[PDB]
Amino acid sequence: SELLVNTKSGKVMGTRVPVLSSHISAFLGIPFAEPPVGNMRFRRPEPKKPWSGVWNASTYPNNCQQYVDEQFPGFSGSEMWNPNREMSEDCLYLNIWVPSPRPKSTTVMVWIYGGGFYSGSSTLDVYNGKYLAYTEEVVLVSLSYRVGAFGFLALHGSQEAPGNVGLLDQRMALQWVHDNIQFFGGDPKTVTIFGESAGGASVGMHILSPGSRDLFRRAILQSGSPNCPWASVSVAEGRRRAVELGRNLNCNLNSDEELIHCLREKKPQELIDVEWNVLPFDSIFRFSFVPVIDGEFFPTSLESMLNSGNFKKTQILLGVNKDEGSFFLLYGAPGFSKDSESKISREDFMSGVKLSVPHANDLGLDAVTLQYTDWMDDNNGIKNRDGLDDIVGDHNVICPLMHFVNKYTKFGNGTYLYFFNHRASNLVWPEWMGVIHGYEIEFVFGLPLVKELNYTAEEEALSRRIMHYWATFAKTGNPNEPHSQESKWPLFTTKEQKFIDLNTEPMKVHQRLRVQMCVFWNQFLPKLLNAT
Amino acid sequence: SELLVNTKSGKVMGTRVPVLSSHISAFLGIPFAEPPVGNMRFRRPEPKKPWSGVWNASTYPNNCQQYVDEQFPGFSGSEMWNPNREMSEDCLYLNIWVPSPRPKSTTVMVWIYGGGFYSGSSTLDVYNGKYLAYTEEVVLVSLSYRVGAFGFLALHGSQEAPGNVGLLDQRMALQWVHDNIQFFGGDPKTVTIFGESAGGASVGMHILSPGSRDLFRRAILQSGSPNCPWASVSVAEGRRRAVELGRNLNCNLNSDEELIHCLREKKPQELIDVEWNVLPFDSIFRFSFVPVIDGEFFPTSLESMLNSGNFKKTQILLGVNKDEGSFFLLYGAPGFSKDSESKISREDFMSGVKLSVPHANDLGLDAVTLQYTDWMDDNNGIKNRDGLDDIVGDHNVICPLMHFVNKYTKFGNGTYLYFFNHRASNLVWPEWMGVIHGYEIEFVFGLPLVKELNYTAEEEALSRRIMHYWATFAKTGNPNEPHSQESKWPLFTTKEQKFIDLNTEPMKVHQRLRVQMCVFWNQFLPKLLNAT
Ligand SMILES: *[C@@H]1O[C@H](CO)[C@@H](O[C@@H]2O[C@H](CO)[C@@H](O[C@@H]3O[C@H](CO)[C@@H](O)[C@H](O[C@H]4O[C@H](CO)[C@@H](O)[C@H](O)[C@@H]4O)[C@@H]3O)[C@H](O)[C@H]2NC(C)=O)[C@H](O)[C@H]1NC(C)=O
Ligand SMILES: *[C@@H]1O[C@H](CO)[C@@H](O[C@@H]2O[C@H](CO)[C@@H](O[C@@H]3O[C@H](CO)[C@@H](O)[C@H](O[C@H]4O[C@H](CO)[C@@H](O)[C@H](O)[C@@H]4O)[C@@H]3O)[C@H](O)[C@H]2NC(C)=O)[C@H](O)[C@H]1NC(C)=O
Ligand SMILES: N[C@@H](Cc1c[nH]c2ccccc12)C(=O)NCCCCCCNc1c2c(nc3cc(Cl)ccc13)CCCC2
Ligand SMILES: N[C@@H](Cc1c[nH]c2ccccc12)C(=O)NCCCCCCNc1c2c(nc3cc(Cl)ccc13)CCCC2
Ligand SMILES: *[C@@H]1O[C@H](CO[C@@H]2O[C@@H](C)[C@@H](O)[C@@H](O)[C@@H]2O)[C@@H](O)[C@H](O)[C@H]1NC(C)=O
Repeated sequence: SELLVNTKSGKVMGTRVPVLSSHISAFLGIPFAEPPVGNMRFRRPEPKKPWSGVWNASTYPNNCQQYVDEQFPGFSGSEMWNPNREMSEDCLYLNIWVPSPRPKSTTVMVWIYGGGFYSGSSTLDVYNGKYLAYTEEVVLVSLSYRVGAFGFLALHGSQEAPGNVGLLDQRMALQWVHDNIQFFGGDPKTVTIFGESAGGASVGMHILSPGSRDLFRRAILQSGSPNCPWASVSVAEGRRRAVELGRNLNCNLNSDEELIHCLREKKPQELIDVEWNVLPFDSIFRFSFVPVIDGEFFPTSLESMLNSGNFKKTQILLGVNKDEGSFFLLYGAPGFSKDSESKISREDFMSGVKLSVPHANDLGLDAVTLQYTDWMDDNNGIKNRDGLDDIVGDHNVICPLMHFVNKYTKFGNGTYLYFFNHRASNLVWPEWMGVIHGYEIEFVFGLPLVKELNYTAEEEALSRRIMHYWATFAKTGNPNEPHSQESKWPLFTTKEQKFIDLNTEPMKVHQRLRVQMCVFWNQFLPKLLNAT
Repeated sequence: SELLVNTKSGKVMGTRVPVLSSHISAFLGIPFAEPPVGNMRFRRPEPKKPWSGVWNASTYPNNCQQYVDEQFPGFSGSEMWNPNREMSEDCLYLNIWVPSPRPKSTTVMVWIYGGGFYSGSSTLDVYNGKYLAYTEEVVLVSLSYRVGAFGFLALHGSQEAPGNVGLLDQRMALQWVHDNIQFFGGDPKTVTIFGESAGGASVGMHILSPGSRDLFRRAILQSGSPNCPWASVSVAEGRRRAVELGRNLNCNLNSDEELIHCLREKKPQELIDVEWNVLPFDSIFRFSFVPVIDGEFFPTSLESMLNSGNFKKTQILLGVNKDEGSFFLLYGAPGFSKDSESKISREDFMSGVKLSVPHANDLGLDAVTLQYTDWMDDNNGIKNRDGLDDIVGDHNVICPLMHFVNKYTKFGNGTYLYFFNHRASNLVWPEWMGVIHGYEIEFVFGLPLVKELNYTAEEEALSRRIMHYWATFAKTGNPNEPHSQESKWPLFTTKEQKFIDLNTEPMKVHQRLRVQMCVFWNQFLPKLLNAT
């Protein structure tokens, strides 16, 4: 049968799924590691002990234990991101969508979910790999990994909670793909990893980590980069938070051995309930448990690694959305709300700024405010709203991504850069939020092809055009077809720094993506804070 | 006779001078103080001992001892600013242009020359008071004052060189006008002081100094303000330079009494020859001997005086030219020259910046460079040239003037603000220099009325229009005629900060003159340098 597959872990049985007047195969919830339960909460993952018999992979696995957004109960725009299955600590599985008939040795795409390292699910509707699998004849995998404290509690020195274990979950799934994807028609030497937000940063982290580089061929990074200020902490900061988490559960803090035991005794919701109370600053776009710079997974600081060329040299394709900041301002900044235009008083602007740049002193906060205020018109509430949207997006996503790109491009084998600025016609979030963190994903996964979802024709076109760039790039390391008669996404070079915007208009090429602001965030502001 | 006049100092005899198909009276070189020669070099001025007999005031007096520009020997554009009479330490005189027939009690305008407190002459062609006297039926006075070390060597504590004595020369001339101008038809209670550059700052200084406030009624400040960073130093900095000047003439530096004696023994050119070698920084738009903040002439710091309202409350009219920086860049910055377009390499830009902001550390220099560089286009030599022109103008003239205006306007009785941006059609300096420091003066003094000088008709019109604003303002404290049917120069208010541009176009009103840059120079940058 097309749906029975023998792998080095055991036989698996998939399921035939419909997709756009046709059908394909899917293998859902295949285990790649031992459950990380009990005395193994916080531990490195162990490889899954192989099974005799037939693993029923006809239905999605559990999502990992995570915080669940109840800010807009019922609202599709927010629930679409929440777990759609029972949560459990038993959650390390992957899902595979394979063309029909099964190919022999086609391109593989492995999706790594975002969600700030504290949430995410491999099983969400907007991550359904079938439209991509089917339209580009690729094998589309999506893995899962432990988020929150479960994935990222770091007590450096201990082996019981060494930190980074969620990145190790991802790595193990990548090992498994390397070792088994051929049984499904996949070419293990044309594996592309791709990801959004923390997934984007994850991908970049796998490019940096020596122990992950050999497991894949190329990378796509969407709206995330491993050097993002939210994406990692020092081992000391990790420790501080591990401990501080202890204190909120009246735990014994006298040794690592003592704390971890105490933390392992707790129910999962008891950890989720107090996870946000360990952040050292009142802040947005900061997350409690995240990768740590340990000297194991990351042998030195990211910045030193990037200067010296210590990373996988290959092709990458990456970029950003127009209004990355809006989602976090909505959820965490005073003045902003879903059902108004959220025009913003001076006073709430300055509140915004302090929240957006938490590590900054008063001189720093002034420098940021000077950069982003039109002083001819300092009480326009649209301008203050839009200016804060830009501050958050620039500081957290765009400028760090641009810094990664420029450093990568000195040593790599080709870089392709996009700026996604299309607001979907059927978006249910308000207009002021613009082109939002995460809303390119649905184009990448082909959802505008499903008539019932109410995209325009131009939007179906753009999705097809993007699915092709992604798949073609994953196949050849270039998103352009060889001699096509459409216009060419130029390569990004150190000298000229070209990129394209992705939307329904005729493709347009520009150069030096947000360079004015990024010189501020990447050169000036850091200098300013070092001196003071 | 119309040309014989009895004053409290003696009888004076003027001279009938032609002006535009008519004639008027002029009294040139009337002494207002004892020569400041010998044991009186560096001293407070003493009032001129009255004379019996008739003082021949038919010809211009000597100009004061000053440095003489030989950068462009023969070139009209530069020689027009140099002394046109024998220089001497005997130089404290004034000049008076009176309508024919002599009026009884008309408005008086007293001009104070600029030239960085180190040069200037009351007798230059471009300061000929006759066109104004005649066209607006005002009595136009122009005084003179000691520049350089002669005017400004400050050894606080000594009475032999107390500093500020050149400002005291101006004050004495103003005393004399107060006491005698009525004999010439002048109304001593409608005296307007007006000045450019250091003269502008002088005027503002007379508004601040309690001992000068009662001697005049209103003020016009052109491209200068008493808070300009070049316009004054502390008594310690004054001392340091007084001394350092000693050292360059192998003077005995053991006491004030010893140094001054030694400095009084020297010929004037011996002081001029080494005057520039005492500046503490390599710099432009900085001048060696300038007013000092002494607690006598200025009872406290300018900034504290301005916050507390300690100054003359009256009407003022003031403003700036478009390209104030260009003249100093030409004369003192590498890359810039008279006969090319002076496009400017990155490397010469950064040299520019260091020169323009001499008191600044490296973090400061970065902050300035960030503010003024288009990072999309960081090798456009026109943009780097123009950006440096703006840095110098903004930091030295515009932003300090704007800070003065906003502080004055909280406590004063009306403020009128202009932005002069007309490039004269017959300018002999190159185009890149733009609208240059000092080149509104010729409009204010009516030179575009003389056919032989080659102004267009539109330029004659603008000059008439400006002469009228100045004279009407000096007469009533408002530059507008009561019910005229031309458009009104609005008042500058704290709330709305309106100003007009002065040129050949239809008058246009705007608001918040260079406010983006001036928040940088007046708030951010000073904070930045205090913290570091
Ligand atoms: C991604 O990586 C691959 C390689 O890992 C890379 O392809 C390489 O491109 C260069 C282009 O310079 C090729 O180098 C040349 O190859 C020719 C033909 O064999 C040689 O004759 C060349 O030497 C002559 O010409 C040079 C002028 O170009 C002279 O400088 C020289 O003195 C000789 O006269 C030269 O070695 C190279 O062959 C390929 N390699 C492969 C495997 O194709 C590709 O460019 C990379 N892409 C990016 C975007 O970084
Ligand atoms: C694609 O576009 C179409 C057309 O624009 C769109 O169809 C709309 O879908 C919603 C489904 O949510 C329909 O709204 C419901 O209509 C019924 C009958 O009149 C009401 O009872 C419903 O109200 C209940 O639920 C509300 C919460 O939403 C409660 O507030 C309320 O108290 C009730 O319990 C509800 O309004 C809507 O009528 C259609 N419109 C049309 C013209 O068909 C479709 O959803 C789009 N598809 C996608 C996937 O977005
Ligand atoms: N946690 C609170 C504040 C808080 C602080 N302490 C707490 C204690 C208990 C409960 C809450 C708190 C807070 O500010 N949460 C913001 C994060 C909510 C998670 C939703 C993540 N889902 C999204 C995600 C993405 N985009 C989104 C866009 C919008 Cl418009 C909305 C949601 C998106 C893209 C990546 C995947 C997740
Ligand atoms: N003194 C040298 C450098 C120097 C340093 N050390 C020295 C030693 C000896 C000789 C020279 C030096 C220097 O940079 N000088 C610049 C000042 C020259 C004075 C001319 C002042 N005249 C002007 C003045 C004004 N505008 C001008 C516009 C232009 Cl384009 C040209 C001249 C203008 C307006 C106010 C009146 C004076
Ligand atoms: C495999 O399982 C399919 C769906 O599983 C569903 O959930 C599990 C936990 C059970 O409760 C099961 O009864 C549910 O159906 C079944 O539809 C399918 O029949 C099973 N197939 C095979 C080959 O065993």
